[PDB]
Amino acid sequence: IQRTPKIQVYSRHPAENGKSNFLNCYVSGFHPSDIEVDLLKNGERIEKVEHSDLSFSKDWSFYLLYYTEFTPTEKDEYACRVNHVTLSQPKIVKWDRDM
Amino acid sequence: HLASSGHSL
Amino acid sequence: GSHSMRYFYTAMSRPGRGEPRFIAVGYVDDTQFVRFDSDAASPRMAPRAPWIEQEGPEYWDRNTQISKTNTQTYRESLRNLRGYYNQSEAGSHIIQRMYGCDVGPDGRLLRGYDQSAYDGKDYIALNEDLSSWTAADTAAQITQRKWEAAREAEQLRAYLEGLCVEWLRRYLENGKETLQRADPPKTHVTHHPISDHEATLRCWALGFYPAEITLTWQRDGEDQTQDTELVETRPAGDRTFQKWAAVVVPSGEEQRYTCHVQHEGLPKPLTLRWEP
Ligand code: NA
Repeated sequence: IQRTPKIQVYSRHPAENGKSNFLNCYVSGFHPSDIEVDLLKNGERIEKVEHSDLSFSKDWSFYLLYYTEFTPTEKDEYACRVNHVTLSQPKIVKWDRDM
Repeated sequence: HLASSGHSL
Repeated sequence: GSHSMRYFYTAMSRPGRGEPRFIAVGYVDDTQFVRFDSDAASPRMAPRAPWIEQEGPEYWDRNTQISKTNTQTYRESLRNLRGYYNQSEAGSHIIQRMYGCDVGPDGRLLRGYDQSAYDGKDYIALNEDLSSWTAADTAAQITQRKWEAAREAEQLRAYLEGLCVEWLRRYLENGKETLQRADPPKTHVTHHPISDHEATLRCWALGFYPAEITLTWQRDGEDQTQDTELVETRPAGDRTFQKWAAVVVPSGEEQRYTCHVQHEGLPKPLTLRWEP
């Protein structure tokens, strides 16, 4: 009846400290479509994050890409925080560099 | 191009 | 090769929070090219790919008109299905629809599609003959009778065999430099020790388009389907996609494992191994 989001956190290009890149949080497989997604830099919500237009897969579950430009360093931690009706508490998924 | 608006369900 | 055009409609009620929202997006293959959102300050069909921008104002006005009409019709449809299932006025519900056409390399219609869902469950679908319906339950049988009286299947067959194929061919030509360009994956294999006994071999595919790809691990030439972890293919944000496949191997046995990559952009399929 409801389906909980899968979450991947990753960069557009291979991550190089000091080089500009895009940080992605891809949420998929969820239903219904309302969902809260923030990108975090050392725990703080990043502003001006954009996202794709709502679409869905052959099995009717929804997917969305949230993204922003960023420049990775070795100190800065990045993560994605997702809330959905299927989740008791928001789920935080860390960016594991080159997972 | 979209299909024309169809009948309500 | 072959190509598809698909439109995806999502209509969502939200009692106490205004009237139901209606969103529509259009794709050619894995490229989104239009959007509509009834929550926008001024809702309009809007471009989302450069090759659609050349369409004239009559195109944009007509697609906007259809979508504004659909916003109202889906609000009626949500009210109707709430009744068909004896549901309270307090819950939020969703109708989804996906429709479109597939064409072969010669541009000829391979098949048409039109399927609708209610709260994520199959509700009614146009059969492959483009002439009859499959209704999931006795509620959907009501919709089927309405649609038979309105000759809906006949109108969709006309669209699917005519306009859908003709516009898809036009889009493929106008966007040929991207829509008809397959970008092969960049590939590599990584090695992640788990313990003294085992390590993870991960076969990566990056930067490819379209999203269709086959990534497989073999051990001594035998597929390791049950033992391979395949991540869901994911968008990079620049039109391309990413994917990886992972297998846990005994330490010292890494050379028995090969990763095999098939993709339309590749001159020939790839066989890769870990290169320490
Ligand atoms: Na929640």
